[PDB]
Amino acid sequence: YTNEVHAKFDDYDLGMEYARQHNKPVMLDFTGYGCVNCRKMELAVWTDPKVSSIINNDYVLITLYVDNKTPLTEPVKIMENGTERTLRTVGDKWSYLQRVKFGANAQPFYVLIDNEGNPLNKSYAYDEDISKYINFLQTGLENYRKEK
Amino acid sequence: EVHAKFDDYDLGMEYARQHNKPVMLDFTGYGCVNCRKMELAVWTDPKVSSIINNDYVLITLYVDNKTPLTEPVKIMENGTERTLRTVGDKWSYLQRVKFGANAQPFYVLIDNEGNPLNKSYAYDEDISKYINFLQTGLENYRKEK
Repeated sequence: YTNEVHAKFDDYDLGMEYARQHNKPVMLDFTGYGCVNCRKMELAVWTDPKVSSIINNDYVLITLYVDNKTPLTEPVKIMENGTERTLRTVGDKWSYLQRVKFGANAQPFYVLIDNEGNPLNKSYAYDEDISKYINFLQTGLENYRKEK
Repeated sequence: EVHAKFDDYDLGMEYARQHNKPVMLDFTGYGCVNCRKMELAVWTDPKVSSIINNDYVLITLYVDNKTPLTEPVKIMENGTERTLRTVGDKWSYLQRVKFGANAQPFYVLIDNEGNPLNKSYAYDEDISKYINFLQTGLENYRKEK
């Protein structure tokens, strides 16, 4: 018996498909290998037994590392206000999509979504308040359940 | 002639949403002879290539792509455990569970929410039928609108 959050997927498409088959909501965790505040969140909040259970049991966690160096199969040239940028790594890919889809470039950044990508709560960033985080998770969960 | 826009599903889908276009998924392979035959017999047609290049966002999903995933993924399927390790294993698997198909070439036309805009299309070298497939998908897209 050792209650700690287990990161399910790093891959968005496969995580979304698993969640869909298992009728679970998804938590997107935009994070970084060297992200100080992500790690502070992990140690101060994720280690709480109630938070850990909810994330492990009720959500499909997808950890999106914005500093992941894994090469993209081929590079992708994008236009972002207002010049060319070449996306080369998985990390570049996720930094870019966080900005264009959620209007944020910060980590930690948590987004609760349903199986069609609709947000289930407002986003949560860095805040070590355990009960506020629990409210954030339970609210998303109930908004998900109210879809069915 | 037909210029392949994206290999990456998520970035291709976001570009298509930003540009208000439907998406064509092309399940294919580097070593896929029937994919090459289909490209040579049908994509070389001026009207086909014009529709693909101007009206769709093409996403080429190579099922034999060896690029490693960030970390392997264990999957349960029908109903046995398998470990996916490369981008190609990912797209092979997703082709099966999402579209009920395991062969290439396989084409799916989808809207920006991922809803299919037509029956999918497999290997058939009929230019007219392929034009009809594309135009129908395009007509269906423009109707949600």
